[PDB]
Amino acid sequence: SMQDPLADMLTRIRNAQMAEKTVVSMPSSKLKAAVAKVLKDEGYIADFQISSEVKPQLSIELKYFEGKPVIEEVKRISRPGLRQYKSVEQLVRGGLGVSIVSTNKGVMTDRAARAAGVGGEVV
Amino acid sequence: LSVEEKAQIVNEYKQAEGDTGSPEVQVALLSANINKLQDHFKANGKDHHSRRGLIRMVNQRRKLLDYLKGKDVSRYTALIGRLGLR
Amino acid sequence: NQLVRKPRKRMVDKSDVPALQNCPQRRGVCTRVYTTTPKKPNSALRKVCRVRLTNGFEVSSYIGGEGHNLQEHSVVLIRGGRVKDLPGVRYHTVRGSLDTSGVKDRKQRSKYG
RNA sequence: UGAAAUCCCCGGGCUCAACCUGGGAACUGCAUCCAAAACUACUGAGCUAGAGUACGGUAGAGGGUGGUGGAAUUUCCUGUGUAGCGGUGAAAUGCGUAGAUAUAGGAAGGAACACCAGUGGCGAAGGCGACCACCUGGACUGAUACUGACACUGAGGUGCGAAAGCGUGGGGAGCAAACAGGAUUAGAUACCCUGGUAGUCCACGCCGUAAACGAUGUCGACUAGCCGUUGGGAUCCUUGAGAUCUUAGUGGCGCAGCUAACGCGAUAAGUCGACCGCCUGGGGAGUACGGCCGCAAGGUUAAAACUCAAAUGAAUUGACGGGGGCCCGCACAAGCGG
Repeated sequence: SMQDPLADMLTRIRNAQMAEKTVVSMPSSKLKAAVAKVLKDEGYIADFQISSEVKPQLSIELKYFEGKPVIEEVKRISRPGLRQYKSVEQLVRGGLGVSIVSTNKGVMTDRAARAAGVGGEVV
Repeated sequence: LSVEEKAQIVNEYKQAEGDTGSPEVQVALLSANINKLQDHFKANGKDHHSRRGLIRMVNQRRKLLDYLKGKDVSRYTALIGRLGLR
Repeated sequence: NQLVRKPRKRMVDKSDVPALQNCPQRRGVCTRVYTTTPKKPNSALRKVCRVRLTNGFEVSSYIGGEGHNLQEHSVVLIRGGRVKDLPGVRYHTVRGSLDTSGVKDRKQRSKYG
């Protein structure tokens, strides 16, 4: 069955950055599909517009950042054992746009004290 | 299996009349069909391709009962006291 | 999860020097001293000594001199090291618990003018 | 709390350095306590998108039990009839005071179902082809109503598994391991011929294996197109001779991407996820020994000693072929001569 929904975000995003698709819609959920808010605050804007009533599908407005897209590699999820539960030992790839974090209080990255979760990089 | 058998096994397991889908009705529709097919496989014992459609009905009933037992044992004890199960 | 339920077992590597069990040298006694012929590209008449080692093991050692005198019950030390031509030998008789002789002058294991 | 030494950074003493030493850091750990509540737990209530139920409607070699057919082979009777059996890389066995391939004929018996037949269909796989009836499984499909995560996978386990084999009993046309001859060849133990018992067929029981293959685990989500086809459905001026989109299958190309290459490419070998099985150089070897299973044949689980520096994949150039296609020359035979 389908049993990792935010790796299905990051794959529907990735396969449409791999195409030249403008918009990705997907029936995804609360705060870990305000992973999408983090990913398209730090990053760019979208409309991003979670929009229905009882099948609330969110629609990332991907855009193509001149020539070839800015998402090169995203996924890096955890679902079992694939995992980040870190205490700062978390990603630093260029030290930039770093890594969505998915735990106990609020989805953010690298600004406050500590407490890791999981996601993956813009570039 | 018949049209009027399957309408009447619905009728005494209903639980809020529009219902045909509760695990009461489904276990009762399965248990009746399992019993009536046991006549077939005494007479037709070489039919393995239809045993598999029966073993699917046994396993579909066991999952529905494990569902209902973990969820509401009062509906489980009443259903198991009907149907001659366990 | 498959790794958690049985982990990755590392493969042991056996010694290619089975006799002299984790020892650098190990003396024996020469059962028989003889010559055998090399593997297919090579040709010589190379002196071996079948030695019965003091572990009860019984191996064939090479005599790497330019002429020796290990006379059929000598008390050689052997050491590890295969001789690629001779099929099925794995050891060298060291040269200097019994005999060393010759000229060698470009030495060990040798004699000393 | 993690002893001290050690290790490490900064110093001090050894004539320098080993070494000795002070102080720090580190000991990534552990337990307790206090706080937070993005998230994979748990507890309470929900929701309908996964999954299942009711209801029509088709399509199908899905299965099981019986029965009925028709074509052909063989073997039997009876009729008509007269020398034979110029297969093939080449001939040898069954026939005429016993009629010889054989009739325009009849009967019996098994066994397989031409045409339809289709990169067609159905089934979990193995598989399943005549027709009709009965008993039955699953899919596909259309709307509507219901249940409300009931799901996915699956070590063990337990079922079902081509063929051939194996008991035990029917059956026995045709075909035919074994085997008899007859050829062919140094031989021929074979390929060819003429026969032909097991077996193939039916019933019940066993085995449990195959190049059991798509050499590709199952489930789910996403990612350019074009051309067929099967079962549905819906829209299209509509005659359909039809057309378009939509689903579930089955195929042919091919963009991205991946790949060692070949190639795969919405039926992924792409992009990801959940779980399982498996692999670790070639031989030894899927073999010994043990255990389990089998009536047996044997299966399954499964090594080491020893041995060698390799085996192996895919593509490239050549050479070669009792591979194919083109082409040539007194190469093939016209009015030469040992």
